[PDB]
Amino acid sequence: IVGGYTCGANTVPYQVSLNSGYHFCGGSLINSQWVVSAAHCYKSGIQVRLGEDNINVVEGNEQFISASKSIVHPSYNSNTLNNDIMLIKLKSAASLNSRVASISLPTSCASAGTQCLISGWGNTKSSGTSYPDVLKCLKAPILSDSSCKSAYPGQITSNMFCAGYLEGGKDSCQGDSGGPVVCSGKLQGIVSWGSGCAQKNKPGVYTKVCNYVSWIKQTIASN
Ligand SMILES: [Ca+2]
Repeated sequence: IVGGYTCGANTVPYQVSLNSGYHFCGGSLINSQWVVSAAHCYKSGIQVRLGEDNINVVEGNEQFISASKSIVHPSYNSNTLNNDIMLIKLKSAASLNSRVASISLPTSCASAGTQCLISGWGNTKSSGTSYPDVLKCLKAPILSDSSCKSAYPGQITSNMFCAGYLEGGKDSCQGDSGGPVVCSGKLQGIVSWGSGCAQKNKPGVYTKVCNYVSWIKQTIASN
């Protein structure tokens, strides 16, 4: 997260860290046994880390649970990043409390202008590299589809939306991918891609979760 603020420990209780010996992507807990992330974060041997603030220090509220199965969307295209979404089943159910909690799925798509919360452990610089150990947060609005398509000609599908600031300076970045975009208490987006981080006229692009609710529910019900 570039241009954000320190969330505060366990103030984003649905945020997860995907760990393969190190943090490599975020995700969101949608019920006691299932996480949603980005398909481009797929790899074998994932351990899901819940209840994290500092990812390098054991602070007392963590739950570390291995994945038993990963399901990448059937129509994911790694070249265009269309359908950049993936489900992960935990080997055992997480214990839900105030600091580890699920985020609701949307019943409606959010409109441009809605303010959302984006969070992650990704790079905090637009030029250079500095990775934080504690969770960072950014408040940002959904941009109009016209502005998004103007920023990224020929690249935006109906399964994506832009959020952030055309002036730049505030954005998601590498290492935030897979993490949540939450608006009015519902999961509306997944951190997917962009051209650099926090550059003028290049906002972040996010998977549009409301298009996938039926697939998520049907997949969870039968796996
Ligand atoms: Ca920790």
